[PDB]
Amino acid sequence: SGFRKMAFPSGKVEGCMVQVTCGTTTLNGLWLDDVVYCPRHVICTSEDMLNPNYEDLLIRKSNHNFLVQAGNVQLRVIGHSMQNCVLKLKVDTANPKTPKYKFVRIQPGQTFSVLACYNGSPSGVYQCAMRPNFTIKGSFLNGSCGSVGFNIDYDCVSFCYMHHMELPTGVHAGTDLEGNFYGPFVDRQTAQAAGTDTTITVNVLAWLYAAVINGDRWFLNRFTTTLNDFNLVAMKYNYEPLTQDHVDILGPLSAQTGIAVLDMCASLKELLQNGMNGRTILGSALLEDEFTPFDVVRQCSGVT
Amino acid sequence: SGFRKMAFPSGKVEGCMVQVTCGTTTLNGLWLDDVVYCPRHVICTSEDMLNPNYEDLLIRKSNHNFLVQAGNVQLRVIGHSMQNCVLKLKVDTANPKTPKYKFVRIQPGQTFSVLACYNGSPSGVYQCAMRPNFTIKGSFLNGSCGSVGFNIDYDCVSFCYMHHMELPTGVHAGTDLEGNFYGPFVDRQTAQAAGTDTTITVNVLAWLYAAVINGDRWFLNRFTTTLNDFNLVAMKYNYEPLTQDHVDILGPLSAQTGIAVLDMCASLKELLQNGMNGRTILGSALLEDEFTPFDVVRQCSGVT
Ligand SMILES: COc1ccc(Br)cc1[C@@H](N)C(=O)Nc1cnccc1C
Ligand SMILES: COc1ccc(Br)cc1[C@@H](N)C(=O)Nc1cnccc1C
Repeated sequence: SGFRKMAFPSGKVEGCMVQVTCGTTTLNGLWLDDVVYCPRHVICTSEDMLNPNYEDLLIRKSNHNFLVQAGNVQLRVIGHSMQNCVLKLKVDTANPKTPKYKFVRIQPGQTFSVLACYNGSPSGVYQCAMRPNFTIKGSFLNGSCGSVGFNIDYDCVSFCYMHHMELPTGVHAGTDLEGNFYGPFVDRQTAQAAGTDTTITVNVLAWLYAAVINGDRWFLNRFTTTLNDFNLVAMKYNYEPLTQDHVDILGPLSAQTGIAVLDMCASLKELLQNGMNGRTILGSALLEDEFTPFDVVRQCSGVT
Repeated sequence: SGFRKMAFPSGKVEGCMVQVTCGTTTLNGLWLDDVVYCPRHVICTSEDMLNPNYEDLLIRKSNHNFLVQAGNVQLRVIGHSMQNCVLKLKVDTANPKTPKYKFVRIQPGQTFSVLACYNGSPSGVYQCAMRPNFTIKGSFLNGSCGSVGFNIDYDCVSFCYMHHMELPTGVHAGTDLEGNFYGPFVDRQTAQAAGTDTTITVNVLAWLYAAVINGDRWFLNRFTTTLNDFNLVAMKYNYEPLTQDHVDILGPLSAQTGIAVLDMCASLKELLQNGMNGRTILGSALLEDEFTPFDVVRQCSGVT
């Protein structure tokens, strides 16, 4: 009973968080095995951020300039390199708390948990989605850079995001753990505006299935539709076009509830056209799009 | 930038979760020092739950009947006792992962994080509030009993909740860590309906302050009100009456934003009377009440 925006337990990730300082800049790092990963802008001054030449700024830095502290103990830096927009600091000690891990580059629409940190210390955990415009709507303040996003498959942590910056619009941009930005963003204090933030249709449908499972059924109607007809409506409302791949991914939820995917689409179509009329669905007055079909099945089945 | 429903990092609590089995019933336990705490209904069969005599059911149980497993290792039970609606299983090994902890009985309106578990394994973490009717709107399935709610003050974990049951209404009831239920609920499969779920006014105001801090200011108006006038409106909308204590707790947010508490009340009064007119506040289309004034300051200041 009940449906919440649930994050993965963060313990495995808390054991990897460190503080990295270079000059007067302090941010978070991720310590996995004998490498600490962090945003390369740790080498910048606030003056440098307008147009930094990272290769040139990095020439003036040695191993002893990167101060890495895991809790209250100092790690010895024996190597450093830049990979895309991240620095990799080789330390002389493997993190004894290193979980089983992978680095993944997620697709827009996929969700993940963020462990927001400041000065190497965890402050909170929340659930996110990579928006279709490759931004994330996070909760980050100055000093949160280097905080990571991840998913957990039983004992394996798949790191998918590292926080780098906030756009002047209040949304967030960052990289995968290879240092490649999601979207067109660059690690520079320049005019960067995000594209259209479209709604993740397959996630809204998954959340409608979660609502039916939990007893919120008022929006179910007597109608059906086709993918092409639904997509005419999805386009008008800045919703992602629904494909056969999305329908197939919703198959298990359709089977569990007995509500055909296209009938759920017709319910969604009427909700777009008429709104909620002051009603709520799973305690929300808007259509939620940050639960994937996998998230709904996981939460509705009790996977640990 | 940004404002999210953020939970505390769960690592310190994950290290305390164990599985407790008695007969054919398995649920979660909390292992702190050499004691495992769990709901007393672990001694019941599904037949017993209609009207259980816990003292009588417990007479037929010995230490060796409580199977406690921490991950994959078995804990040896050397004593058991019932305190209100919880069992305390004395084990021969202190949990090496026991954090600094306290047991607190929270007030309605206060928020906390829940680490939902099944079979002693964490599945997710989310943020809750103790409703004014003493229920929590959680996300729990069969096997989640014994999952706990907590707050963290730097290194100290204050456990405030242990999950015991779901009401036929889909909301949740449980106890503090002394085994006393929040509200009038009893651990019996009987007709238990929750009282009026009123809105936590002081939390809605705190969240309006969080919105102004983050740039969502459309709802600010040219009006002010008085506590008595505001409370006439709060009563009509099933909002908690606002007291001078609530105004005082909002003092730091009022000071940070320069918006007097009673002016924010007048903004809230117009939002109640007119609705949002299809607009959103911090990505919500309803007035959020599960952030306390302490939560807003913590999130808006970056406390770790
Ligand atoms: C002004 O700081 C930057 C400018 C450009 C870049 Br690349 C990076 C920063 C960085 N020092 C920072 O702290 N970023 C950030 C991210 N999320 C939330 C808040 C803030 C401010
Ligand atoms: C039917 O189970 C009970 C009846 C009464 C009581 Br006291 C306790 C239970 C318990 N066996 C249970 O699993 N509870 C529960 C809690 N949250 C979500 C889901 C469920 C079912």
